[PDB]
Amino acid sequence: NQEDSMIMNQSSIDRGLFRSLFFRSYMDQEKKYGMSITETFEKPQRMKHGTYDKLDDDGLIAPGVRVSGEDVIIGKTTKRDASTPLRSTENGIVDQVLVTTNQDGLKFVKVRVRTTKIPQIGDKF
Amino acid sequence: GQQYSSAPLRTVKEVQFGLFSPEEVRAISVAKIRFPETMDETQTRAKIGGLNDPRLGSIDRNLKCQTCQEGMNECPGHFGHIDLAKPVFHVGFIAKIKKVCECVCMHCGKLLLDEHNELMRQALAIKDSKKRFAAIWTLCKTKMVCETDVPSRGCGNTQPTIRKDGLKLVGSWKELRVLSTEEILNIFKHISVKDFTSLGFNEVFSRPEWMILTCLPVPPPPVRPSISFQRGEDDLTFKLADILKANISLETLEHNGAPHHAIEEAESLLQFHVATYMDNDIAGQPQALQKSPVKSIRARLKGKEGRRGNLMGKRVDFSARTVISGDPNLELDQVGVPKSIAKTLTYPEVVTPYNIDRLTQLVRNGPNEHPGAKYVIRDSGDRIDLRYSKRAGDIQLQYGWKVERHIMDNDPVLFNRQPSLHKMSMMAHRVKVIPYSTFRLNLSVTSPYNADFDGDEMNLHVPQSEETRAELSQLCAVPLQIVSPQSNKPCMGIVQDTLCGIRKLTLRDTFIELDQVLNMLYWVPDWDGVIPTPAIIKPKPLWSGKQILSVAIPNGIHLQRFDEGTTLLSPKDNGMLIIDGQIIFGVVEKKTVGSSNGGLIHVVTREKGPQVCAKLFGNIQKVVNFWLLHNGFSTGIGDTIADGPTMREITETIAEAKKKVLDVTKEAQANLLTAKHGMTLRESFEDNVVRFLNEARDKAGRLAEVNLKDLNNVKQMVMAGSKGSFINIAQMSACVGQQSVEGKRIAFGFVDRTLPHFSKDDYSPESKGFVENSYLRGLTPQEFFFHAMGGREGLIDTAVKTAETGYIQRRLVKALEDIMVHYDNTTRNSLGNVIQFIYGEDGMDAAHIEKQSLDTIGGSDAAFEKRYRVDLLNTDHTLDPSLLESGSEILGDLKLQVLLDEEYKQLVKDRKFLREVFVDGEANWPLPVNIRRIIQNAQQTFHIDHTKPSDLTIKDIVLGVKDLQENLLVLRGKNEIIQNAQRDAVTLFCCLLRSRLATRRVLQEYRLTKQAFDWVLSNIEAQFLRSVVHPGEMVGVLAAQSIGEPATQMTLNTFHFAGVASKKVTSGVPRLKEILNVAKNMKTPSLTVYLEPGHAADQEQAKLIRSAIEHTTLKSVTIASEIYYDPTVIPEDEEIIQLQQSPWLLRLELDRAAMNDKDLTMGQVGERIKQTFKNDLFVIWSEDNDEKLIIRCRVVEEDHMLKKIENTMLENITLRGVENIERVVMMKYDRKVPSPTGEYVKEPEWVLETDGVNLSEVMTVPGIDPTRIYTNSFIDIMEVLGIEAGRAALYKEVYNVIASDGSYVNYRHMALLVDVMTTQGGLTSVTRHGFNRSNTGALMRCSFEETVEILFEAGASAELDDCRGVSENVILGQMAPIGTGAFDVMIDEESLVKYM
Amino acid sequence: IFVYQNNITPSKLVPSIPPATIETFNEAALVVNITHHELVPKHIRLSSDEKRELLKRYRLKESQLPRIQRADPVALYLGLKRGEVVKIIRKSETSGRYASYRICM
Amino acid sequence: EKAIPKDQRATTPYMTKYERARILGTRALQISMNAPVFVDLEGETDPLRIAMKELAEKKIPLVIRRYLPDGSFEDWSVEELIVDL
Amino acid sequence: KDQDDRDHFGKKRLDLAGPLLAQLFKTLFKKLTKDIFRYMQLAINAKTITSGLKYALATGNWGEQKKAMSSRAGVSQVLNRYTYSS
Amino acid sequence: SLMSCISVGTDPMPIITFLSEWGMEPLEDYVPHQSPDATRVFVNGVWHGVHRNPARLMETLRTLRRKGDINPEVSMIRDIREKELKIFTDAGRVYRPL
Amino acid sequence: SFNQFVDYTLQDIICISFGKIYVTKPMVNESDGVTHALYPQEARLRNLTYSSGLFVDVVFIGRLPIMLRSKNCYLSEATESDLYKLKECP
RNA sequence: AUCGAGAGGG
DNA sequence: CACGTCCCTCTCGA
Ligand SMILES: Nc1ncnc2c1ncn2[C@@H]1O[C@H](COP(=O)(O)OP(=O)(O)OP(=O)(O)O)[C@@H](O)[C@H]1O
Ligand SMILES: [Mg+2]
Ligand SMILES: [Mg+2]
Ligand SMILES: [Mg+2]
Ligand SMILES: [Zn+2]
Ligand SMILES: [Zn+2]
Repeated sequence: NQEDSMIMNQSSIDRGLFRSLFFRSYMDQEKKYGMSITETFEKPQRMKHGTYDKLDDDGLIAPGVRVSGEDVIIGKTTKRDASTPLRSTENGIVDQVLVTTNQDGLKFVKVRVRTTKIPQIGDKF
Repeated sequence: GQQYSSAPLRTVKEVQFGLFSPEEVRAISVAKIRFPETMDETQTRAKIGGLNDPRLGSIDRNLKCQTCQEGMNECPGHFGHIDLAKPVFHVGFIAKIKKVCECVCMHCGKLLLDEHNELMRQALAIKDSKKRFAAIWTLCKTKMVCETDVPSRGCGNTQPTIRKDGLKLVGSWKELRVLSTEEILNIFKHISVKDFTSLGFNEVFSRPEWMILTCLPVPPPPVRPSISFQRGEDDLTFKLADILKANISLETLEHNGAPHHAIEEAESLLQFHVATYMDNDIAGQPQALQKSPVKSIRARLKGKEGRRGNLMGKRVDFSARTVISGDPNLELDQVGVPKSIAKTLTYPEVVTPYNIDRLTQLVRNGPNEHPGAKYVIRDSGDRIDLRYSKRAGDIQLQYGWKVERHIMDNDPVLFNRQPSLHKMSMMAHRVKVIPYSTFRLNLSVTSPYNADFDGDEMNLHVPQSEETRAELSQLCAVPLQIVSPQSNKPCMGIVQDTLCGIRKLTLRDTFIELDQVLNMLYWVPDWDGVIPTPAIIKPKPLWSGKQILSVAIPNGIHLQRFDEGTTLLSPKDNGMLIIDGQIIFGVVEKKTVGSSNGGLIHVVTREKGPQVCAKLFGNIQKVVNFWLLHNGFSTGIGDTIADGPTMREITETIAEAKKKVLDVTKEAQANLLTAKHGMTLRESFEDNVVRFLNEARDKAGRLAEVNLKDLNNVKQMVMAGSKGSFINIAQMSACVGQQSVEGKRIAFGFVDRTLPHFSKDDYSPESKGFVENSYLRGLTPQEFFFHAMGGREGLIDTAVKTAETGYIQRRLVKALEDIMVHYDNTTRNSLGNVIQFIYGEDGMDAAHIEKQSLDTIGGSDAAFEKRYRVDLLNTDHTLDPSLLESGSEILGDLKLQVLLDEEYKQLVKDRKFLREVFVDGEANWPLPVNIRRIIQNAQQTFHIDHTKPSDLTIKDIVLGVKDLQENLLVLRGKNEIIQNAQRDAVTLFCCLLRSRLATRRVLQEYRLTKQAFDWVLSNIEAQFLRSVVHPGEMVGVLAAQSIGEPATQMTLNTFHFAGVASKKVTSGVPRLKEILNVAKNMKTPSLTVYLEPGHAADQEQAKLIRSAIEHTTLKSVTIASEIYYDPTVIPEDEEIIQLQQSPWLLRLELDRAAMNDKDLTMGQVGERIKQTFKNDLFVIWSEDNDEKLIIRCRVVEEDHMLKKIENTMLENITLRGVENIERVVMMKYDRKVPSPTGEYVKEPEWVLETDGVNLSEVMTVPGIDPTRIYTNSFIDIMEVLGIEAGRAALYKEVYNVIASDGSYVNYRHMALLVDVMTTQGGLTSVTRHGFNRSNTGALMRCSFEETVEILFEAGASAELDDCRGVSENVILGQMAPIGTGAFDVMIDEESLVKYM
Repeated sequence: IFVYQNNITPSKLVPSIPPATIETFNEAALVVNITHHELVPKHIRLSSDEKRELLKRYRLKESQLPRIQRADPVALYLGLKRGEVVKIIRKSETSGRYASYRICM
Repeated sequence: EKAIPKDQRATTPYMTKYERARILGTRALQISMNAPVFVDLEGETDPLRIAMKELAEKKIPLVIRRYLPDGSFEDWSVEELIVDL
Repeated sequence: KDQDDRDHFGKKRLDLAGPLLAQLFKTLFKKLTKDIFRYMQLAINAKTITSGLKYALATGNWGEQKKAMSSRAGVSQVLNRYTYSS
Repeated sequence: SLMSCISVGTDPMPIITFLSEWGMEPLEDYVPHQSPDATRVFVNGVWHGVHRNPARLMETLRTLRRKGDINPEVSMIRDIREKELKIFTDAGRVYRPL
Repeated sequence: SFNQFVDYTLQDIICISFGKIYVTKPMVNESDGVTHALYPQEARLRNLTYSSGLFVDVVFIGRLPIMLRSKNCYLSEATESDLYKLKECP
């Protein structure tokens, strides 16, 4: 606890003390391109260097699915890829996926990924 | 990668700056830029043979370039070009073009002047290239005609007074002519081959005709790239198409139908693009914008970010960063690195029989296993990723491969907080891989980085070669850095937990029993495993706190400290004495175990070693902390409670203080305020008022400290020095105090009142911002707000006024870069120019220097004899035979008493010399080799018998010393020049030597044997020869930090006390900025003028001197002025009058109080009026006996022509005193002077300070000491007393802002900067013009302000960069001739076979 | 040497004799000798055989030497000229006596 | 070209910490590149500790060419330079 | 009488959401009606108020039409929501 | 602050109008060297009136607000020491309640 | 300060010259579907502008963003159980 | 992605 | 009339 840092009771953390929830909200949409040619969400056949497998064939991950590193939480096509990989720095659990359309009618996607943060040696209080 | 090229490999030693010719651009150009089209043959990925890769660099990663087949990574790029249809002024040379056209016959092409003119043959003598070309253009723009002889030469056309409209030039004749680009170009081309050369130019590298662009160089893609997502070119690739668009308009607009008005437009348009293209932040101009502004090439290079943040500083591989936490079970020179970092951070180890067995295991462990590896690099060199390579298992390593392996336990790493204002803020530690994602560092290495473990973040860098490795461990190791040159003291020491519990431990009440003692003993890894016989035995074997502590202190240490009343039988366990690494008496606190000038840390690192002390740090953090673990220590609101008749006592102090300040409050309410001299009644009042609170609030802070027992916790932490200060206890328990914003108290934001809850015009302390309550009691609604105002003022210092000190340092570090001690002990720069002849005027290193006392100086002339004089021809004054071996057989010996005289004679020649250098009689100064220590470390070593006599001859002592001095080398040399600067360099040290090796002292108080003596001589010789600074030391970049760190760092701890102000941002940060920039408009020009020699203590001489320089005018005494018509009409005047002109009267009344406040009368006032106007005015006046003091003047339109005489008579009429001298304060200072008995004594003497600086006149006054006078305006002193006299004033004005808060930096640093500006001829300010203008290498001076501009006039004057300054090598990617680079390393076939 | 009381005609008239240095000082600054002041150290002229010595013994180039202004209140007092060097003995708080050298730029 | 002879030396006779550091480093980098070890590798693996043992026995075949400001220099052999530290 | 205090708060104002919109709406409506006086030579634009208003509330820079170089940048910022008090 | 609120903008005319109706001499016909001791009136930092009996009006207006017939946000000062009366329908004044 | 801008300050800026100006509670016009009952949460998730509407008698003008709890905003009048059912927070 | 804008941390 | 400390972490908009 020296120099204005502190000692945390791990027993009390295990019992839940200062356990945080965390959320992230990746977004993407099907872009419209002049001659009505538009993008599309889907598992493709260029590709990103991460694990597409956790995707579905609608280019999405369904909630309640663990995810790590550069996994794909959103597959898209402009073959010609525009898939959205997970934050290279987070290891979460998919929470809730949303699909609606724009004021242009574009297929609009928002993935939410959930993690519980746990008071670690180095955390600020 | 980069393939191998046959080409030889060299380093860059010369950088030739010049200018392209239009013909050389056409030469190198790998492809003519014909089209403005991006890269669109058919907008295919195939680019267009017109712009982008017509042969230049490649645009596609999967495409080799059309010139050098290497493609992408390897292709330097290849410049193109576009032939300009019409010449164009270069944006940067625009003004330099004019400066030339002003100098040369715009028709003849020859110079407007030549060698037949006295000033031109003078200016031409200047071979300084740029100072000549300035001294030419100065006296050339005037003479505006092509002369024909005037004793022939040469047609005669008058020259035009040229001016510039922006991108175009014009000159008047008598004719409005817009000077043409080609016409100027045609004039420049005809300039005499030798004419332009003598004009600051060059025959081959920088012809003037090339400041006009006839052919533009196109940079290849790598300069103006293009990235895909589809594509999109670079802001400069656009700007080029813009230039080419503007050109192709001219190409055709001028080929066919020439409409002249259009031709003269698309040309000016093109000139625009070529202009902004290079510089788009121009003087006038709109500053172009493309669908916006645009990126000028000059903007790429502008300081801070842009090759100053691409070359002076880079982002780097092999680096890391995370949160830092503190560890008491780590070693000082370590850094707990999280596992993950050590799996991403690697080190390219080379495969060798020494490591091959370890290396292959790692490889098999792979990139996932902690002690694994990531890459393997073969003979061929292609990288082999151990995560994906199939052969990541059956891979067989070869000797000479590289195994980029994980960083393991005990590798050297560069560690650093980020405010890198310190040599210490970047240290090298041993890696110690550990879990959790924090960097962990030993709590004692916090103070160097100024790190706490509160969301603090630290970088980590990792070497890549075994030599940069050794470079970190042999120079930048944390223990290597334990004692700083900054303040020649330890910069690490015990802090926090360990400190608080180490005085708690080192007590007499504090005893440790056996079950606790064996635990402590074990924690010491270097423990001798022997149980110390217990200080207390039998009742119950107990051990003293200090006693048990001593096994961690290493046997061989002797330390000695005396506090207040500390005896040899310590009263309150006072002071400190450690003998042979065991504690004798005294409590251990900050003084003992901190980073004290002569603390335990300091002593252990010198007489034992760097790494020895480091282990000491841990050996104490492991024990002391362990004891505190099981003793425990806390702190509550209970510790901020006095309440018991000490809060009944304090409250009274604040009551009278509201009456002692109410005293003056009512005094001046009825005028009865005896206003101080100089400071008005209001100013005065507040000054006394302001300290009646601060002196009372500070008296409740010692009343607080008193009640609080020795069992108080807040009190305990401050006693050890753990944390906390005197103020803290006061504010928390007693009283907060006045809140100071901008120095002064809380002012009246509302009209004449401080708050809408307060009476108007209320001056009381409660209204002006005095917090009568403490933090315990809790402030009031008002007390809080003011305290909140004062804090902000602080929070502003700590966040807004830090940019002042971070900038002064940048300048410091930039004007002192190349400054390093050289191999002849010269302190030079990158030109070889001598800044000093021995670093710190004694060639010493700042770390081996310690503040010991020269007893030869201060003290009684009587005691001097007693302590040094040895009279062999005498029965009373001779060394009693009990102290020498031959005291009775040498008693009376006269051939020997000749040397005891020679010795005693050089001692007095000493004493009287020191009193010349240290006029104030101060005898404690810093010098190498702690002699006060060495003799002690010799008494314990040979066990000196205070009874038995010494086995030394007078021959031994006085001659050993005489020979010891000859071997105390600084500069090694042969001729008299250097030898005579040897004597000098040492001279002072030898004074301490002869002082402490006095033949009386050696045998009376030291009791040295022979062996003990000779031992002391030889160790002194080395401890000195070690203290010599090392040729390589970057003393300049070091003094810069040493001066800049405390300034930037002091104004970061300003809110730790909230509203306190003090001299943080009052005379420190401010004046220092003045001092560095020099600047004549000093904010407080003061002349501290010392009195006369004789009558210095009697005031009347000072009161008479006061009025002789105070300066006085009519305006001073005058009350009112009135023009009258009267040819004899004034009532109260008609009496004084009975005792040609004009009926116009000028009548002015004077102030009685004023008139005699300056010891004035009327006749003096008058006679000067008569004298300033002579027999052209008629003047009369009353008397001092008169009721109305009046002067009546007649002229001798004249009513408004007389107002001129009044407004001239008021402020321009000089009475007594010297001009500019606006104020004068008389003051009595206590100056130390030697009494007739020889001892220094405190005899006051009167001195006067001014609010004006006219040195040239005030010194010549009769009645002062013209040798002691002093003005803080060092600028004026350089002007009056010469540069060398100024240098001292400069230093004195630098030190005077350093010795206030953070009151120590070592002479050397300050003197170097000081000498830096000095040794030029005059004051050379630390500013982008002051020093940056020197003859340094071009790139060097461009690394600090005026970045693109500097590189311009470099290539325009065909400048050459030496490549000797650090910045140069940094920009070039070469080892800089800096310490480890100041030498070269070679292998002689001889040696290699001597050990074949 | 001439001592103009309050003024001198610019009737320029000074540098006019080859084998003569035409020096000029005013009466006002000569009232108090500046070289007596606390901060002004001993300035010593260097013989042309001393300069040519110090320059080779410190292996120097003429430019590299610390410079003293031509019009320095002390450079005139000693009647320095271009190229003359002046050893300077100041009492330093590290060596007691420190030898510095300045050339008259 | 010019240079200085070993009987006209004048530089500090001890080893500059920067020289010692760059020599311990230089040899370490060379020793780790499979260069001959001129000292008795007594159970050593680290290429720095070998160089520290090589500099403790002064069996380092290197000469420090100390450049003085005037351009000219004066080599000192590692084995002749004292090592006070 | 004293010198007028520059930082006296009772004399400094606080342009809030409404007047901010006013400054934006006017410079916008002023330019929509300039396009109206061009329609002479409903077919009158409407994005000029829609987008030009979105433009400011999005960037934060306060429109000043579109070309707002260093002119009022940082007025519309996204809301913090790590705590309620935040 | 918490209590802190910001003005919003009132129309001045129904307040300028109640000034003339109660003792304001329009600036067009002002007699300086005749009615010199006359506190100046300032509606939104503009001067278009002066008054004979100031304190009686500071009280007359001060209760129009405290009633409502004058908006509660408009702040009004009388610099008795300087014989002046500034009134504000200004939009942007930060006021607290007391 | 938003309302006092709405309930008046609008018709002021208008002064071909136009008459009193009318504002619509916030709706959005999407690709097919035309009039969408646009709410805060709706546009918050769907990434749309909480834009009201501008109409004046000389006729459509543009879209005015409405601040929540303001004049032309729906939540101004609504209640706890209303917002709870509106996926909005009380 | 790049430029701009902003909010934090030490 | 040109500088205006050092790094580090995220958000968003053509
Ligand atoms: N603006 C800044 N510029 C440079 N360095 C800064 C700046 N702000 C903080 N620092 C550095 O970070 C540290 C700031 O101190 P810190 O914020 O850790 O507070 P503290 O002194 O622990 O405060 P407290 O009194 O509340 O304990 C110092 O080491 C300082 O050098
Ligand atoms: Mg901190
Ligand atoms: Mg802290
Ligand atoms: Mg802080
Ligand atoms: Zn190429
Ligand atoms: Zn001619």
